[PDB]
Amino acid sequence: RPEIWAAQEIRRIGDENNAYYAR
Amino acid sequence: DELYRQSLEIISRYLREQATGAKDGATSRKALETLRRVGDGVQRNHETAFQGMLRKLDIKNEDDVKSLSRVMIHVFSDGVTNWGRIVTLISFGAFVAKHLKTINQESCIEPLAESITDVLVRTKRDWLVKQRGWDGFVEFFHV
Ligand SMILES: [Zn+2]
Ligand SMILES: [Zn+2]
Ligand SMILES: [Zn+2]
Repeated sequence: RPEIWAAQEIRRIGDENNAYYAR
Repeated sequence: DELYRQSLEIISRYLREQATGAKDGATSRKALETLRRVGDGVQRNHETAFQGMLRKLDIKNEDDVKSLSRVMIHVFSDGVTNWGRIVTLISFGAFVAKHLKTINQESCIEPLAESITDVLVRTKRDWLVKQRGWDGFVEFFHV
C-alpha cells in the first residue's frame, strides 16, 4: 500500500540521515 | 502556542520557496538555512524514491493532505523519534509542494505545511522541547 511504502521510505531515509549527523 | 507558531513559520517558508523556486528570529533563520542545506540534499539524493512515493500517493490537489498525514503518523508508529526522520518528512513535504506547483501555479502551500506542523508539534511536542526545539534542530545538522 502506497502510504505504508512511503512511510517505510521516509523511515529509511530519515534513519540514514540521523546516523550520518549523529557525529 | 509559540512552538507551533515558530514551527509553522519555518516549515511554511521552506516549502513556499521550494515550490516557487525563489527566496523572498535568529533561530528561525538558522533553521531555515539548515533546512535549505539538508532538505535540498535529501531531495537530490533520493529523488527517485521521492518521485516513486509521490506517484503512488497520487496527490490530486493542495487540500489533499489526508493521505500525507496518515503517512507521517505511520512513520513514527514504531515509537522511534529523531531529527533525521523529521527533516526527511519536511524534505518530502517540499518535494510535494513543488509538484503541486507543476499541477497548478496558484496552490497555497499552507494546508500542506500546517498538515506537517500539526503532526510534529501535536504528537512530538514534549520530544521537541526536550531536544531544545529548533535550536536543537540546527545544532544536530551543524557542519
Ligand atoms: Zn541520503
Ligand atoms: Zn485550500
Ligand atoms: Zn507535556
